[PDB]
Amino acid sequence: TATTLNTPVVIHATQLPQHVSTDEVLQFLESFIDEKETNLSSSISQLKRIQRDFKGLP
Amino acid sequence: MDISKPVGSEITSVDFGILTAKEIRNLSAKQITNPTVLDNLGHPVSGGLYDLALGAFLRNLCSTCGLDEKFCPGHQGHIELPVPCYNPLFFNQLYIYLRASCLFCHHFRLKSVEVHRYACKLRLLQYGLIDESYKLDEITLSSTLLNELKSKRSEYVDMAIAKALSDGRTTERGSFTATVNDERKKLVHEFHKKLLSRGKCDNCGMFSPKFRKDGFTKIFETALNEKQITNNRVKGFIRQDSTYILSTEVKNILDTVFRKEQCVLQYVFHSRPNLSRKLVKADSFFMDVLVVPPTRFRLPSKLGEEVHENSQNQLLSKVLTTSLLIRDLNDDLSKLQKDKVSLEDRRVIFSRLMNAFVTIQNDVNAFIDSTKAQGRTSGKVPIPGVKQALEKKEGLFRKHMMGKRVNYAARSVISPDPNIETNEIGVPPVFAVKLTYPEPVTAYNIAELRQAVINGPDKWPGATQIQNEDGSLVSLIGMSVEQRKALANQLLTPSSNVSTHTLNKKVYRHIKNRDVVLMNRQPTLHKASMMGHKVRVLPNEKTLRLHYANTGAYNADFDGDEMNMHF
Amino acid sequence: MYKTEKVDLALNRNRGDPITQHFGFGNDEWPKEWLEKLDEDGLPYIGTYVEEGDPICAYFDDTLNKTKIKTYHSSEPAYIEEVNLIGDESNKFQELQTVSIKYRIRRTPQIGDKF
Amino acid sequence: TTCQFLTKAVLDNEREQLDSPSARIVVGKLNNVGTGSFDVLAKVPN
Amino acid sequence: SAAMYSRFVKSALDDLDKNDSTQIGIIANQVALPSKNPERINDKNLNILLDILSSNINRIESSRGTFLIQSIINFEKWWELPPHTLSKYIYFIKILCSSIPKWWQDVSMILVSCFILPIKQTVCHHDMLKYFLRMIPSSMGFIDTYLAKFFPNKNDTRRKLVNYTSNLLKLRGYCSELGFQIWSLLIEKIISIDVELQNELGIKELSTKLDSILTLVSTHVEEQVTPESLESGEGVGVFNTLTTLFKTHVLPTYYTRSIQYIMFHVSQQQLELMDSFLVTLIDISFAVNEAAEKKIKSLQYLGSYIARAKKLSRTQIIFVASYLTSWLNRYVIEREEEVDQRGGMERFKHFYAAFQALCYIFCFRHNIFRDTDGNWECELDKFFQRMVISKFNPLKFCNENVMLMFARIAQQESVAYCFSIIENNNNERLRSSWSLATRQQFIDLQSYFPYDPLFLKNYKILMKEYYIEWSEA
Amino acid sequence: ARFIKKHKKQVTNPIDEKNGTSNCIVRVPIALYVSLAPMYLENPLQGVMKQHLNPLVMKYNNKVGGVVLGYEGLKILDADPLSKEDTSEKLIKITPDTPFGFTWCHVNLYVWQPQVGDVLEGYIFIQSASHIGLLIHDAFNASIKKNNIPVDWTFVHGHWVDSNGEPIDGKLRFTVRNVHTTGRVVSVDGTLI
Amino acid sequence: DRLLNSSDYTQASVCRECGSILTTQQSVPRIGSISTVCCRRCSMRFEDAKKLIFIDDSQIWEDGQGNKFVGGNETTTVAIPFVLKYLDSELSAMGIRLRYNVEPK
Amino acid sequence: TFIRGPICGTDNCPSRLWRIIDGRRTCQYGHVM
Amino acid sequence: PEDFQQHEQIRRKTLKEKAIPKDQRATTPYMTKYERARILGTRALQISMNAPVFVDLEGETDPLRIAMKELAEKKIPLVIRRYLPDGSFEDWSVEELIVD
Ligand SMILES: [Zn+2]
Ligand SMILES: [Zn+2]
Ligand SMILES: [Zn+2]
Ligand SMILES: [Zn+2]
Repeated sequence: TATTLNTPVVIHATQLPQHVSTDEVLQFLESFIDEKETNLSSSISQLKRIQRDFKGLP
Repeated sequence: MDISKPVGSEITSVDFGILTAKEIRNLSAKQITNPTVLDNLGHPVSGGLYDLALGAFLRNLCSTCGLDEKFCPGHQGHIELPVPCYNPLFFNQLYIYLRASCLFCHHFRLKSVEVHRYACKLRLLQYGLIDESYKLDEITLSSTLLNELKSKRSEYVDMAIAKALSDGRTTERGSFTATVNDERKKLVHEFHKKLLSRGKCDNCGMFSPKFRKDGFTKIFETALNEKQITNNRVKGFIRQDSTYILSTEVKNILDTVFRKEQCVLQYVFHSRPNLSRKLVKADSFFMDVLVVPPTRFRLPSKLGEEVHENSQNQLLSKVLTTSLLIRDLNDDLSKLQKDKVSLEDRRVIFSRLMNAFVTIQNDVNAFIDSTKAQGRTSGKVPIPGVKQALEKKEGLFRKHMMGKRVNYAARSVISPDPNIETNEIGVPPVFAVKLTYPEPVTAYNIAELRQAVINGPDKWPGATQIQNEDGSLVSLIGMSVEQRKALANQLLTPSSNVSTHTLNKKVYRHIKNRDVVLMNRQPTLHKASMMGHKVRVLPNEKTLRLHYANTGAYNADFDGDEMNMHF
Repeated sequence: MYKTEKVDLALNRNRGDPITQHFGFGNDEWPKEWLEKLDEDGLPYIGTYVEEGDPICAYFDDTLNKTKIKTYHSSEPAYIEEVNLIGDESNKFQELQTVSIKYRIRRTPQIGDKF
Repeated sequence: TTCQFLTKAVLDNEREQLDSPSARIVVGKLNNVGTGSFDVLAKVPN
Repeated sequence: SAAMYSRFVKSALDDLDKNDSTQIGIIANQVALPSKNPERINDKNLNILLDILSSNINRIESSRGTFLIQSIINFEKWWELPPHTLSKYIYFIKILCSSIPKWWQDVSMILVSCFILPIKQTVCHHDMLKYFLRMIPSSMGFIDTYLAKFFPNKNDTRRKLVNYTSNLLKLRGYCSELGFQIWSLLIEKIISIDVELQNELGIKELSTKLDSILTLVSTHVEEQVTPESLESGEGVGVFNTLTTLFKTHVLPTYYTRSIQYIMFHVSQQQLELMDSFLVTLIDISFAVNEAAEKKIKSLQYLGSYIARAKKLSRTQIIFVASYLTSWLNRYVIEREEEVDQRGGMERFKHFYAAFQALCYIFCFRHNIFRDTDGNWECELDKFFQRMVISKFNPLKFCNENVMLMFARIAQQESVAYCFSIIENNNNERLRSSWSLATRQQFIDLQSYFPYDPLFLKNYKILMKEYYIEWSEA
Repeated sequence: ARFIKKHKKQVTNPIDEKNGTSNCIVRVPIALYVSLAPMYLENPLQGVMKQHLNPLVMKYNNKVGGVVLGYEGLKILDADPLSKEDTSEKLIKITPDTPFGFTWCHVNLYVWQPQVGDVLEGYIFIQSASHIGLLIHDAFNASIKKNNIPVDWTFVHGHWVDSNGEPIDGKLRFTVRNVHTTGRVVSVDGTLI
Repeated sequence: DRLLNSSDYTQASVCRECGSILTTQQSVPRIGSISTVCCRRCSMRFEDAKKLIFIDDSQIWEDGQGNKFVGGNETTTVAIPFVLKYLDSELSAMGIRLRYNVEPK
Repeated sequence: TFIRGPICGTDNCPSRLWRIIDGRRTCQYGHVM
Repeated sequence: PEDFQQHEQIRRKTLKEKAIPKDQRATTPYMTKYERARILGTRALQISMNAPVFVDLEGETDPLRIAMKELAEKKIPLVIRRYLPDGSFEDWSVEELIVD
């Protein structure tokens, strides 16, 4: 479970969230997936599935 | 305290204030109503003082969090007082404002203009503006002039604070030094003296009946004197456009005065600017509920084999009985019409009510406070109330903060030794084998700590246990040499867990010559009676050995005097 | 040094009450290492070396249906010197409830002793 | 006279700024004297 | 009955829309009973209750419905239900966790805990895990921790342990992404295997335990790793994670007898697996960053491996000799000058460590280093002598028993003559200095050989094809 | 007079074109106060990533009110307020009691934040008489309860059938009723009325 | 160490919002969910909160008795001497409130 | 050293608690909590 | 929310204006006996938990001794923040302070 070693003491948004186009979501997924190549493995796997959908696939 | 459990949040200041009956009711885990504490099978009575909502008790689990007597922090509940009581802490201040009041126009009997002059000064002092508060008094150019005077003093205070904020001299949080605090305290004293110094109200010209007290918090009202009743009806046309007095009457009087005189009170009751913007209410001097502290602060005691009830519970249950009893008086009281109904019962109902109020007020006094309680059965000596527990004997500060009972460490008769260094202390193996530093295991010490763990609890220099990365301890006590050799070979295995990956194991070793302890001989009247010595373990010794060069510092004689060794 | 301790298992009983606890052993299953320190009566053999935690007394408790044991408490080991059976008056009939055990502690003179 | 000074603090709605040695011991804060009179920071490259 | 019960429940649900909640609770309590109590709801009625609840699960997704649901998830030995009824329970659970993912947490926990049960009895549990891992991939988190939580203890029954690993292997084969964490768990059991066996080298217990576990693990790996599986498969994945766990657990702790034979054995499945291991060992034993003790442990591993691993090719061996003499020749050429300078012979731990490994390798495989001519690969005749007479005086600082055996063999082969240097060495001894505070750990480290013979009955037999006993060499 | 009511779902998620769904992917800048372990003293960004950020990926986070997809542009705020935002040497204050640092950081989060009211599309993966189970973006769980499906829709043994008697399949368009976030993984409650 | 470590060192929960160390408790969760740390002062009884927008799931917690609450999730832990808790407790018996200002907010 | 009670706070027992005066409490395999 | 950001920036800015220009520093260029002890202890603590070490250990097993060694070669990556009584401060690097 959560300790000061794996969890931020506090988190705050500094701005209102800005919506992003599909073309942007794709450019971000692209680079984030590349840069990060057990929990992280199974997660980029899921991201890989999402980027697949944003390109229209299965 | 563990260097591998850091804390991110930090307390930076503490604010003093008063619990409102609304807060209490909201936070409460259970309303307590039963004087009886246990049943025939020793279980907590529901709605009683050991009710399990207030925390785990004995075997039982806490009904609020579900935790055991060990991990359950306890939770507070409340008692509902069927009738308002004066908070015994504040009764003197209540007395001052009550006496100062005009029961007719509901301002203080001190002329409004003066009261405003105090409000101006105190407000300036919230910002530390001492010079300005004297300049305020320099302001002068009958009721039309006065409001212009009030007004121009007011615009001076604003201008001064504005100016003070623009340059360096203050923040919106105020400025509070000793010289400021001194000026503030004088003014409040001066103000209170002037409040009580008035007879006739300077504002409406009427006389209010005088109020008198007890040392047991009862308030009497002395009816009006002859000249004064005459004076009062002469002013009768302008207004057209002894006895015990209940705490409820007193509260109503102050409630209104606090509304009217709110401006001044806003600064009398705040040494800093009141950013919170909360009104100053009369309720603050009264209690409609009592907070029942958590069960873990009210446990029974065992005097050897016999078990004794908790004294704070004995006091709280007396509040509880009186409470039920008043809730019954209140029940029969409503079953009047007496639209029919013959008057005199009015006198007897009052008699019973006075009785209830007095004795609950006594029980509260006794707790804050046994002082405020009527001495029992002439003898016995009073039982301490909460006030006396916090203040009793030498007190929490002296008995548990200045000084403490301590845990790791040792004590022994000292013996002289010319053969150790003047900065060492000769430690007997009997100590050396039981005292451990918690040593964190690293590349640089894995050899050493392996050996310690192999050596075990009883061969010096050894070890008594291992702390794992998940904080858990493993005892080396019951163990064979092989089991120990096994644990010694897994001291430095990698992490199989991301959450503890930053930690290493710890070995609770015996201490050695590399080490430093703190030596102490009492009385400790200067710092050299508590110094750091380098450890030197000496075979076959049963006492602490100390070089002569240190007697001076410790004032030690070697006549069977003892020292403490702290690790 | 000699210390005398009084073991009196009539300490709880409410005055001339039925007797729950009697010196001796029950027939339930209990350690057996106990007989190293204690004779058949549940009293310790005279002369026995006794260190912290050892039995100095054994009785059978009725309310527990178990055989229990008063243990030696000093951190300084000792030997049993005298064991006195303090019988009761008020004409016999009453069984053993009170015992005095006198411990003997060796003092070869130590560091810190005063002369 | 603990309860007297406490009563005074409450009626002033005082804030304990926690600067005195006594106050810091009360709340468990590192003392303002001594090796505590400055902060330490690490110079990190890259 | 049949239709009476259909009414009873249908009523209960109406009564639940009204919040009376009694009828349901009566039912729930009836299903919650233990596998033993005769009064627990029987199959036929349960068939009914289930098929009715499945048909409109939304009727139950309420605070009032919680208790009923909890009682069905907690149905004892459900995997033990009769075919037809078992099927209705499964369909219900399927239906439940689909419309309400929240309960998947509760269902899977119980599932994992059933991993202590034999393979034949778990099909339904895996079928369900496979299903919901797919549809709720986010679950992998907490369900992984379950893998931790419910691992049988070392004390617990062997059948429990052997089962709970059999299942984890099965799980691995349909939820790859958990694959590493799994292998990490088994290995970290790892430490218990290290516990079992070295000290002993009850004990009869740990033997057959640790023996049943390893033989399992390795046979599953023999199947998981195969050339077909290596080009297009997850064979690669398994080797990787087993090699990683070797570098992080086996090597350091580095006094294990159970356990390093997993790598000994997988290694020798295919030529490249061997290649990867050798070069991996070489890396660790000569990397500039690593701590000297790590370099010394690797070098022991390296030497033990080359000596023992039967499936090694002449040239892979000569490869290691060629690396060692090469690295050694350089050491002496660049460093001998530092000996008569200030410091001790410990400055050269690493030199002796490597020279040991090479000597050791020569003991077991000297018959190979003679090429067709009868000449020595790597000029071993000329090379050994040079080191033996160097200023490092290896013979004095390396393991005593190996240096002795090397002497014997080397002398026999006209390769080198050390025996006078030895004489001189323990003469100078009776009458080149190293503390001994730290000199012992080295003697300790040089005494351990991670692939000296195994003492576990079965594993031994299994290893024979992959092992060279001293008698063989 | 009192506003805890600043935990009210303000998504707003816009409807799309050329399309009909709501775009719920959003980029939010955050500040976060985190610990830095001593092992990372030479790699502080690496350490902030491995300790704090990586574990946030593909989990719901209560503060950004959605699932965190990932992060860009991590920056440590130097405890030395006098340095240039440029320099690669920074100060991190060390705990009095422990060797751990604590620093503020700025980073950018990409968040999938489906609020109530939004229109999403899911891939049908399961059909009982009790609910329809969908997968949004082939990643997040959705579920339409039996009585959020319109009344004239019927069921068979199984698979659903609509208002006009034809079976439904694959992509389905629904509106967000509630978003459950406290379980192991996020789950969306959707409606068709 | 002596006050610090011997003394009665204790990691304790505070509500960052009301500044109390006496009104926090562990939530009691449904099976499968994880317990969280909540403030009894700063949270509404569930009924009363409905009676005044949609309410998120993470914002509800329950005690052992069974009452549901909305809010009160602004808690952390601070290191205090245990005897502080006793003093604060006694003070609240006397109707007095200590309010600890915690940072970071 | 026995008291049987309090099983063991380690889910690979539960093996069987004796308390030492130092308050570690010790279970046979050798958890000290 | 936008303005708390602003509030923080103001706090942090004024703190630095206390924490001051390098070239306007005015306190002793000598490391104080207090600063030395804490620097040693704290750096020793970090060493005990696998901080990258900037010097050759040469057999040392006491992390305090390792720190002392680092101090001697001026390889301790710590900075002392000295507070003047108004709360403003001067940052001094361990390497730049004269040690004795
Ligand atoms: Zn509790
Ligand atoms: Zn008046
Ligand atoms: Zn709160
Ligand atoms: Zn255990």
